[PDB]
Amino acid sequence: PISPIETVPVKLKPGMDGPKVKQWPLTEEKIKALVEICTEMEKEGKISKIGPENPYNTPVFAIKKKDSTKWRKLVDFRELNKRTQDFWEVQLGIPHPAGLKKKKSVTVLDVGDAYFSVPLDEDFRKYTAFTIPSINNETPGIRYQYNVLPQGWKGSPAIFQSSMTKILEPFRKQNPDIVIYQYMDDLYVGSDLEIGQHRTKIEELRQHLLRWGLTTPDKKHQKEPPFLWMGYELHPDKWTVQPIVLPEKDSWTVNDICKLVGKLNWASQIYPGIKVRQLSKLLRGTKALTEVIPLTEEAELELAENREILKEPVHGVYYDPSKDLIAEIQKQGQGQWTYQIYQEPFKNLKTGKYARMRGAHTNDVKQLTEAVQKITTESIVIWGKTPKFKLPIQKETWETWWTEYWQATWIPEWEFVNTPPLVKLWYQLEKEPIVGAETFYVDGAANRETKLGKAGYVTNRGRQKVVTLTDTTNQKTELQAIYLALQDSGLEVNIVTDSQYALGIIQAQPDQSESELVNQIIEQLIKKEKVYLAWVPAHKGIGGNEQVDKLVSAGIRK
Amino acid sequence: PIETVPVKLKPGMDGPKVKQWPLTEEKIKALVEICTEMEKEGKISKIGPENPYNTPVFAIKKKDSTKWRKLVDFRELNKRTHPAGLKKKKSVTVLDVGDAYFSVPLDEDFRKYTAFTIPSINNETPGIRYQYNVLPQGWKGSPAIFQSSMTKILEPFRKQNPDIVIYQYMDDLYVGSDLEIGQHRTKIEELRQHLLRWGLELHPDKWTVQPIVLPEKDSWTVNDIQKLVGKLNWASQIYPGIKVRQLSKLLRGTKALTEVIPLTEEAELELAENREILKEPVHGVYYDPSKDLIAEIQKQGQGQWTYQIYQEPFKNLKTGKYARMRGAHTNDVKQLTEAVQKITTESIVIWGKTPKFKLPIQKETWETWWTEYWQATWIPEWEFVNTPPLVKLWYQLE
DNA sequence: TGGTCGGCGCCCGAACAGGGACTG
DNA sequence: GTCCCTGTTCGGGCGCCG
Ligand SMILES: C#C[C@]1(COP(=O)(O)OP(=O)(O)OP(=O)(O)O)O[C@@H](n2cnc3c(N)nc(F)nc32)C[C@@H]1O
Ligand SMILES: [Mg+2]
Ligand SMILES: [Mg+2]
Ligand SMILES: [Mg+2]
Repeated sequence: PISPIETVPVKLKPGMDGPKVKQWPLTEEKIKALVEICTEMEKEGKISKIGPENPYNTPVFAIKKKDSTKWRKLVDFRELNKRTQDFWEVQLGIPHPAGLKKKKSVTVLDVGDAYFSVPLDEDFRKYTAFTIPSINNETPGIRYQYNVLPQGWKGSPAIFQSSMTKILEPFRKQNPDIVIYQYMDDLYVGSDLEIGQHRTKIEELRQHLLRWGLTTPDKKHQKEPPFLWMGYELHPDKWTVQPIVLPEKDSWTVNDICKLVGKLNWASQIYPGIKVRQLSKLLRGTKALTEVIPLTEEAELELAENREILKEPVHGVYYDPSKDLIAEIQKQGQGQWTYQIYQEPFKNLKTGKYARMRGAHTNDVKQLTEAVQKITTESIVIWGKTPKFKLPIQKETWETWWTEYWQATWIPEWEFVNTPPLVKLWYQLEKEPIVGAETFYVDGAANRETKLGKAGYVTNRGRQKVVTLTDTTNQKTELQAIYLALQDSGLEVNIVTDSQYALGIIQAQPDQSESELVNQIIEQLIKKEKVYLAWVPAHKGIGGNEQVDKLVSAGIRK
Repeated sequence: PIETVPVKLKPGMDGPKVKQWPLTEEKIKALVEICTEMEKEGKISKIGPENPYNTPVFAIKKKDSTKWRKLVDFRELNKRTHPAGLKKKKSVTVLDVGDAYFSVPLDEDFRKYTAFTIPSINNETPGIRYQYNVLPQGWKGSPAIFQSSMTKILEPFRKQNPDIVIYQYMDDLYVGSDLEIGQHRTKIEELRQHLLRWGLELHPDKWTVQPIVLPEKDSWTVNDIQKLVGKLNWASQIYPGIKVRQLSKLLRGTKALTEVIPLTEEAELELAENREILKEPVHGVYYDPSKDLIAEIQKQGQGQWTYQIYQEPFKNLKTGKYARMRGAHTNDVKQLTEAVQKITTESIVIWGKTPKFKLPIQKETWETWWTEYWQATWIPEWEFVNTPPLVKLWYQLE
């Protein structure tokens, strides 16, 4: 039937008119499916025949459903969607099985022809006009308009989701202790009742939905575990993801890598140790999806170990609010991290990974802090609270970092776990000048027009050196000067620079960088035993900054 | 019953479309309980997705009370929509009079801009949206529309107490007096009883400024002088009287950083004269109400936080510091949130306007935990900056 | 054979904004 | 002012769900 719920008023954008796009040719098989669907929908009032008074039209087509026996009538409303008013989407995320609490009885069911049971605003119906061809000159094409929500329209998802919430509201108020996970028309229903009293409440819910014009066919009424729900399999005390099949080509394209990484990210929710850094790097600079791409040694090796992880059996458990939430983080290389969220040891609620690269220069302590923040926000969504953390970093290492770091950084309740590789700072800058260390006054300078530059130093012990550079910038020359002082100095060195740019980068103690020059500097800093970096204002006659400035400016400035 | 006042937006500006951020279970349960009672009393009404606007919402629980306070982040809508003696009172109490706005209806054509969404745990349910039917708490237009009704309520209390200044900002009522502690609290309770007939702790005297200070040493190294010269060179942008000529010539040559340098007579007096210039007030700094107040904060470590309030570069209206516990369980984010609330409160008392903060913190770090320590009814605007360790050094202390 | 819609996730590049250094 | 460098945001493709 059609729901007696009130329609949602919808307008077009100002100064806009309905679409006028002609139907494209369709397969005879699809035409036979469309006429069978539309003759039935017209009898039920879900669509209405229109005449020449309706000047609009929009192409339609059909695809197979998940059942593969039935067809889904779709409309290419791309033109009408551009001209329809904006909506605020009420769907804020996707429910996860790890957030489900243990229930005594469980039911999963689905609404039959869900969109086609919610009425559409009467003033908007004319814009949904469409035409269906048939046998030529034996019966011409029939034109219809929608009286219900069409599949393909921009406003249909949010209107159905809001309407479904209003429909369930009286039942939820009457039964506050029966959890109904509502994703589109798909309902997960759980109770703490015996199976007999539970099924009677399910019939109350089915009668309630029927009163609001929503059928629940027994074909999609799951009554026994495992329950197929949202791409998972729900067992009484565990859950698993439906089988994931990775593509197995010998010649990968951009589109092939996209679907490969996409399924890997989807698998990482329960499969631990998934890495996609080397596979995602192959997508840089690409243009079209048809671009065939050769796999590198690291990318070929990354896919191999991912395939071995997927062969092992894995599952998750359900959430118990009487226990604590624990998130343990493991480090992989190249800015990659994986984590396992659990309440009891070796009983994962879910897993995940974090590999986002923030900033041109960073270290393992920053990335760990960023992963903690991502898991914290994710945990608040799924469970409504913050987990306790198990991090592979010493308490002393963290104390050193946030003591000297100029930004405010904080990690919630956590403890140390000895699971290598451990997160540590690879070098520390001195707070005071080093007695008995040679003092380097470094400076760089570059010409904006010719792109020529010079970098060099002068030392209190009489040494000086200038290095010429090509196709450089003023910032690169200042970094080149610091790099030069690190190369020609001993294990302990004092460096004075006038560049706060280079000072701020080095003071953050990065261990990785997009700049190869910065990486070369990092490798030098790690090998040193003591480094003191100080800053002086440029062009103020301060020695020996004045001496080195006069050295590197000659021939590129003034 | 009561006649409504038409309210509109600024020309060429649409309503707010800000997404709702994740909320903990206790906040969601508090918001659901609050919204049901607000809906039962006609203060809010359910809306659908055809309303394209949205404003984030959350809740705060004050220290020792099971009461929750609904907070709507209306600062995006506010952008699109002074008693000088207040900072001279011994005690100033802040009263939350936000509930008084629920007695005045809101313009019907403006209600669609107050839309907000209550999320659900683990996305069990789509977001459930509401809009306001009365004057919402935390909205710019609420104190302005209620201004005429607020003066009628406070008229007898203000006449009976002329030496008590009552200033209103957002949902807050600032009441300052020179009375003794005890007599002040008794007078505040009289005001609360005065507000109940209709229905339905600060010390600005102790607020101080943190001036720029120079180190005092008996032995100076090349490194000490270089750090001092750089600090004075930056300070000359604020105090043009600062000179560094005699201190710079001590650094002639290419010397080691740990070499001890004796201060000459001229350089010794130049340092002493610079200390006196830093004590003088900043010249030519006039408050501009048409411009925004800018507040920069620097983390100094050991629970120390310095801040400056200005509208133009190097034109500081106030420079202060904020010290807290120096233990091992220090929460940098919690301290930073307490700092911005105190700085905003001082800006409201002194100028009657909230400043725009440059916060030294990652965007993700702040948005994750800042609502867990918020206690005010207003929310200032802020941006996130990668602060250079230079300005941090200039406001350091020994 | 495709070819529709919304949500969330991922990673990528384009197009910003903000601040320091520079020319004469 | 320009040039450089670094930051965030938006939209594009794919994945997953209905
Ligand atoms: C609400 C809702 C539903 C439910 O999806 P279903 O798979 O359940 O198809 P039904 O319309 O409900 O018909 P049924 O086979 O169940 O009797 O999500 C929407 N939906 C599902 N799949 C698509 C799709 N590929 N495209 C669009 F635009 N909408 C879809 C529309 C549909 O009505
Ligand atoms: Mg269905
Ligand atoms: Mg479904
Ligand atoms: Mg220089």
